[PDB]
Amino acid sequence: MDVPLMELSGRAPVVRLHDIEADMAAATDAIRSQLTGWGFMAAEVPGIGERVEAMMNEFAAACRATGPSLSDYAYDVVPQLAVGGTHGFFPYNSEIPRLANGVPDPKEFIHVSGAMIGDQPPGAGDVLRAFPAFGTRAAEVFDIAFRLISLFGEVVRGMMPPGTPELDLSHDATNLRVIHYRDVGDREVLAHEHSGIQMLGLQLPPSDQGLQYVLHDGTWVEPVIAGTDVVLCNIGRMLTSASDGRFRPSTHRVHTKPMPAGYERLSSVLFAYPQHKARQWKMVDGELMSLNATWGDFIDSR
Ligand SMILES: [Cl-]
Ligand SMILES: [Fe+2]
Repeated sequence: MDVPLMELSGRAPVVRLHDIEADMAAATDAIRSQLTGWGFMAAEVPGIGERVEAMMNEFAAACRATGPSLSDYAYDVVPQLAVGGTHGFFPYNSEIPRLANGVPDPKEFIHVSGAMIGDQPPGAGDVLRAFPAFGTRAAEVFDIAFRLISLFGEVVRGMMPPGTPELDLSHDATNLRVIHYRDVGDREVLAHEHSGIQMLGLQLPPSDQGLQYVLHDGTWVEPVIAGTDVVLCNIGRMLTSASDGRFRPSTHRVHTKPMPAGYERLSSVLFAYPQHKARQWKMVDGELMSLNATWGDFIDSR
């Protein structure tokens, strides 16, 4: 094939959730080598695959439900933070599609923010009350993902100059995206090459192969992650900026093969953000430069 498989199961460092700090400390030298060698990071987290599979299966069931209805919790009827991104359900619109950088987006998806988990603003939690099986599992997977991604952030911070501050990822600003690809038709590409705007992304094991990453030399590879306990950690463009371009964004894409009549591909990813209101910073010429612009301004800039 043009794109080789990249085996990680039995190869990436093992990080037990009941043991996450000690195991991330032990894994740190290997994870640094991944970021340097590949441009993205990986850990095997025993048991995470079945927790994520269960959560995504409840999301799929919530997408098919005829009362309550996930469409009743579309982002345009969900209370939104005054300062923040948009949480709630993003329906697939077959007449005027949502565009991902100009390209129709073949999915319906939900953003479960740390704010939403806490019912912030009041009523944002309504979807988690309407679909409690999903809601409990989404909060479970959000929390596991936020603990893992926070410790990947410490690995990256550790590689940067002394004086690099804590990334200070914001629980409430951080979003778990849960995806149900649909209306795929003859598409081979579900998502063209891109990176996340935010600090870090944590790719949880998807239902199907097809997520691909580019290596430093421009070689595209396909991590073996479907059905696994492997998580991938992505550099987002806020950290590329904070690092003065040392760590490029972990550019990736999603391809697929033909699958049965409306076979349900599912995927979930944690997007970790700092506080929108907080000032930017960058490590420039070996030490911290404080910026006037905020992390919110960074997002608005694009
Ligand atoms: Cl992304
Ligand atoms: Fe992505």
